[PDB]
Amino acid sequence: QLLAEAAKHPDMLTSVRPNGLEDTPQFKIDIDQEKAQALGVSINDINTTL
Amino acid sequence: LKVNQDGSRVLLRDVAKIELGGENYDIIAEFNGQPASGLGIKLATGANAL
Repeated sequence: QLLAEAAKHPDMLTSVRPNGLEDTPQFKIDIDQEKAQALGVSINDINTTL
Repeated sequence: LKVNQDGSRVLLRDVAKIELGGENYDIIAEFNGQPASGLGIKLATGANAL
């Protein structure tokens, strides 16, 4: 919103841009604790291996 | 926390109450009888109080 408002003032502000990176896709892994416990595999071992 | 032979699941809510509470309950402050908090600020050595 601030960037758009600044862009709406070309005669006072120029090239108002973010000094940072935008959000990007990420690969989320949901480990089911119930399933891991049922199959006899520790969460610590899973996380360490990954 | 545990899986029973029946197939039921023991959760942390079953054996305990989960709350958002002070790290320690030692100090409690009142201002004119009303609940309050505060910061007691001690000046650094060789610094100007003003």
